[PDB]
Amino acid sequence: MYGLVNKAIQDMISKHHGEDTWEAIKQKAGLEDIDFFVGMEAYSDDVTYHLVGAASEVLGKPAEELLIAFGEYWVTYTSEEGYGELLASAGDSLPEFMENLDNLHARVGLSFPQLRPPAFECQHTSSKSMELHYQSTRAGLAPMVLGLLHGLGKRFQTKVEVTQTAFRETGEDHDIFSIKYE
Amino acid sequence: MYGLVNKAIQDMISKHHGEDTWEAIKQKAGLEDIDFFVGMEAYSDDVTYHLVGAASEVLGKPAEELLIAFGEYWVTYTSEEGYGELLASAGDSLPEFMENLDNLHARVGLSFPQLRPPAFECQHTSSKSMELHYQSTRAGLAPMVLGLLHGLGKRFQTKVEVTQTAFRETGEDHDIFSIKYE
Ligand code: HEM
Ligand code: HEM
Repeated sequence: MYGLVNKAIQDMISKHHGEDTWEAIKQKAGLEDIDFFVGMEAYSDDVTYHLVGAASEVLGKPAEELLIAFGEYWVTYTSEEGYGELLASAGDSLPEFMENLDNLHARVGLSFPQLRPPAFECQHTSSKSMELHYQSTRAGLAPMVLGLLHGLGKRFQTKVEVTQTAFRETGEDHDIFSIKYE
Repeated sequence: MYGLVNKAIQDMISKHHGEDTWEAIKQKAGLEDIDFFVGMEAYSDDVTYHLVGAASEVLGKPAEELLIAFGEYWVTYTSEEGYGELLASAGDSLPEFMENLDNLHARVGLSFPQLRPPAFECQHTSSKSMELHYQSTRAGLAPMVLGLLHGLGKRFQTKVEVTQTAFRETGEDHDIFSIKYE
């Protein structure tokens, strides 16, 4: 993935758990010789997976838990590190934002040519609920999607309840989320 | 399962969709010949499963979402229908409630002698997170647990973020959930 993602991981853990802890994760992940991640360069997905693993072993939290936290963190990070205008343009409510999400990533992909973005489709089942379908080239990011949804809930001062109802990991076609909102 | 569970399914579907909707579901489950469920009497699990599957078909929604909504409904149902004191005694917080859940189900077991309760163990990864291990004699109730946890979220005015990280339905030992909370 693009170094932006790894910068953001680094950023979250350094603020929440300090630099000594990050140094350890950096060491344990096998990236002692990398001074900094370059935001607009594309790294192997391995680098992100080894960071999450090393972070899980250092922090003693399951990877999937850190994915939830990093999903939420990513909504604040992107607003503050040069994509706040783009975020705001994607909508004024949780449901409008999710409808616009493929569009946002298309806009991102102009400037990030090696982007493998996620594919999102919304089924609106009421004015307070929807089914969100998530398709990806990558596995195991469903917990991150859950965190992102809660961050968008906080962003739009909106109560939100998310439950994953279909699991690629369990042999369904693709990840599906049932979402309820104010 | 004990009749209380099927009473609550009936009570949920009746309250949100009307008795004709329920009467349709009742019929297609093969349970035309049951006037009412006896709460403190044990039934075959078959009954609940047919009720879920019939209710899925009649309402036009996946069985998972019905288990999720029912899981939430149960926390409200138990408070009203004779187990509010017991609910209250089991805790002042979400993480405390889950630690007391096996003891709650043992207390229930005094009065319901053929209870096959769930087993829940908490591994607290921080003051705001846990790994919840759910063990059961039955398959397929994982979605209901998400619902239950959302009900407990509302009971205690607590924001809850849940992904399931391991699946009893596959070669893994039992269902695990990663949870973050206020
Ligand atoms: C300004 C806002 C955003 C920017 C600039 C952005 C950019 C990106 C970038 C660069 C990646 C890495 C893809 C790669 O390296 O191939 C990515 C991945 C992802 N983004 Fe965003 N994103 C934004 C907002 C969102 C939001 C709000 C969500 C909410 C669900 C979202 C969901 C994802 C997901 C799920 C992935 C993982 C890709 C996959 O499944 O394969 N993004 N995004
Ligand atoms: C407060 C009062 C409660 C009562 C009286 C109660 C009682 C019961 C009863 C009677 C059953 C059916 C088991 C059988 O028929 O063999 C059951 C099952 C179950 N209860 Fe509760 N319960 C309560 C609260 C909770 C809560 C708060 C949760 C939250 C997670 C929970 C989780 C479950 C689960 C998962 C099952 C399914 C059993 C299985 O996995 O095999 N219960 N409970």
